[PDB]
Amino acid sequence: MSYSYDAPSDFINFSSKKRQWALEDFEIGRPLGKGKFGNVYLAREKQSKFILALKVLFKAQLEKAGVEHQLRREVEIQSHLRHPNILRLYGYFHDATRVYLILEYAPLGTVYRELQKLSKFDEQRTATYITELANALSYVHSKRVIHRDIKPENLLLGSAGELKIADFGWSVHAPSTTLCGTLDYLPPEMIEGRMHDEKVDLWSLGVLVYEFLVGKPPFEANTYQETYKRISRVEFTFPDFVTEGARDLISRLLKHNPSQRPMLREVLEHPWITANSSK
Amino acid sequence: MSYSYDAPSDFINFSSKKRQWALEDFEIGRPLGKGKFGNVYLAREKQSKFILALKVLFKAQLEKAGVEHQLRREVEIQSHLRHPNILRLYGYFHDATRVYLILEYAPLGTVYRELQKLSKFDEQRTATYITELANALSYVHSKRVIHRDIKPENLLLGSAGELKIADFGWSVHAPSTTLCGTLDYLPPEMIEGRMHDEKVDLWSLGVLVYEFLVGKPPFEANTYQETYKRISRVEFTFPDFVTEGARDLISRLLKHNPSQRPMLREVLEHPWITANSSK
Ligand SMILES: Nc1ncnc2c1ncn2[C@@H]1O[C@H](COP(=O)(O)OP(=O)(O)NP(=O)(O)O)[C@@H](O)[C@H]1O
Ligand SMILES: Nc1ncnc2c1ncn2[C@@H]1O[C@H](COP(=O)(O)OP(=O)(O)NP(=O)(O)O)[C@@H](O)[C@H]1O
Ligand SMILES: OC[C@H]1O[C@H](O[C@H]2O[C@H](CO)[C@@H](O)[C@H](O)[C@H]2O)[C@H](O)[C@@H](O)[C@@H]1O
Ligand SMILES: OC[C@H]1O[C@H](O[C@H]2O[C@H](CO)[C@@H](O)[C@H](O)[C@H]2O)[C@H](O)[C@@H](O)[C@@H]1O
Repeated sequence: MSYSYDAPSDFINFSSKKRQWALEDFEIGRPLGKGKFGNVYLAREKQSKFILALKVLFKAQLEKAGVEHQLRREVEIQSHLRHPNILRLYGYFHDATRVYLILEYAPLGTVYRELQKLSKFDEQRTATYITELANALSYVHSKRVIHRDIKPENLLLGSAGELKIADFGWSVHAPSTTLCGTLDYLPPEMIEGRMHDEKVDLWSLGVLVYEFLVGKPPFEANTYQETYKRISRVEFTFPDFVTEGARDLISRLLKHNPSQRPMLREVLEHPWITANSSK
Repeated sequence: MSYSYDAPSDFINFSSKKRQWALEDFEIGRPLGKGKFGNVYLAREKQSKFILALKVLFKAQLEKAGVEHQLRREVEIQSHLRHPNILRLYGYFHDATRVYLILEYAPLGTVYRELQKLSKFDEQRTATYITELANALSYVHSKRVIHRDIKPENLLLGSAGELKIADFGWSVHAPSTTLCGTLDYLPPEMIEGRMHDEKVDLWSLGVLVYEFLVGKPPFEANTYQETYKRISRVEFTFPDFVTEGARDLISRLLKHNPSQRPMLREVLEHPWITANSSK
């Protein structure tokens, strides 16, 4: 009847090798870009002469904004993703005042910029991009990666013109009051959709196919209320130059019923995709 | 067999009383606040000596940002809502360079500011706020108003300390590239939830009850990924000072299954609400 066990009852405080990277390992070249917290430069590892991109963030600016924990999580997540169509994060290091991300270098810029210059893409460039993105999305889902919308701004281009999913916009919607609002008031049914199964990403893929081929998203409007209504009622139309095969794929991806959207493997098998994709 | 009907076949171009407001109708007092596009002043209508708030926007800044159509829609929607717990928009007028909104004046500031000063609210202030918000939400749903999250920042306080839902943050997420990202890639199942039925707003109401009584939202975390997980798995706990009646209401509003959340009329009937609400 004794309750003095041979087991712990003490209070527990739950709040508790090789050559490392160094800044002197890299030659520095021209700046490749700049965000709110990051400064990206062309760089080269000295021993191997290997070209990469070095992103420099300042610890003072990260802590003053309260986004250091978010940056840490992004570095931990991205550095474990290895896929030819996901921008590789080789590693990181830090000194007194700065954090350094050692990144794969994407020489041909973003798809957003390329879409601005060409206005719209032809069926072969589009179908090849979709094959690469479908492959990347399959890898992302198998790793259960929590991610945001894949838009042209989030897509870099490799040396051979292949897609590279980038982690841009990580600081936006990150808990710091945040300017864009957080998720604190959103119910599960509005946030679980992505990650749970493929159907949300398949819809977003359909929007991206349309934007690639047309140059603008299918549901754009002048107000947030009208865009809301067009999406929910699936009110969109095709220009004349969109072919029947493209229409078939986009219309099946943009089904209101998520169960009616074709799986990622069905997208890679679509006759319009296989006919026009070089991948 | 003739197909020349007595009916129109011509191409149609679908792209086509009393005393009005004037700036001289108002005496101007001290500024009440300032946003990105708006400048709010204490004002008084001259004939009646009636105190109100006059919000001044500049047409050049609206058009340069491409949010004029969104402002127009907000003015059209808000000016048709008449509820004691929704900030009244009496009307509007414009001159050469400025747009003017004639608004109900809320003397006691925002609930966000009041929550900062008190750290947390007692059960009587909280239960009364919830009664007012439930009533406002019922009116909003009956009018099928497309709205965003009701947060303390979106809530003003009237002269008697009653809640006033304000239309703050309208320019954010409005199609202009927008800094916070638009809805163009979101599927219906992620956007229909609010407006369709009450269940999304009931969840958000539960979060608000918790934040009122505790001072912080129940699912806050240092990363967006962890907040995601806590919401979807409904991982939150109560401090010691939250009473059983409050726990019962919050836990029923924060059900993962939307059909298990009590209706707005059930919230107004909850024994904890009726015992502590003065409304
Ligand atoms: N690996 C890369 N190769 C080529 N260009 C890059 C690379 N990484 C970034 N850039 C460019 O540099 C810009 C800024 O990158 P980045 O700093 O990562 O943006 P961000 O993460 O969205 N915001 P922030 O982290 O605050 O700087 C990008 O928009 C690209 O134009
Ligand atoms: N009717 C009002 N009575 C009292 N204070 C008000 C009123 N309207 C606005 N304010 C205050 O003025 C601030 C700015 O209001 P407002 O300009 O409407 O913000 P906003 O709509 O979210 N952004 P913007 O429209 O670009 O200015 C608010 O945050 C309040 O503190
Ligand atoms: O023909 C237009 C396409 O040109 C590029 O792709 C070609 O060049 C690459 C580099 O040699 C090859 O890997 C690829 O197989 C070629 O098709 C571009 O990347 C594509 O977007 C264009 O559709
Ligand atoms: O007792 C605390 C409450 O004080 C305010 O409400 C009181 O004052 C109002 C103005 O006379 C009355 O309308 C109201 O009935 C009173 O309860 C305040 O508005 C509440 O938030 C406080 O809980």
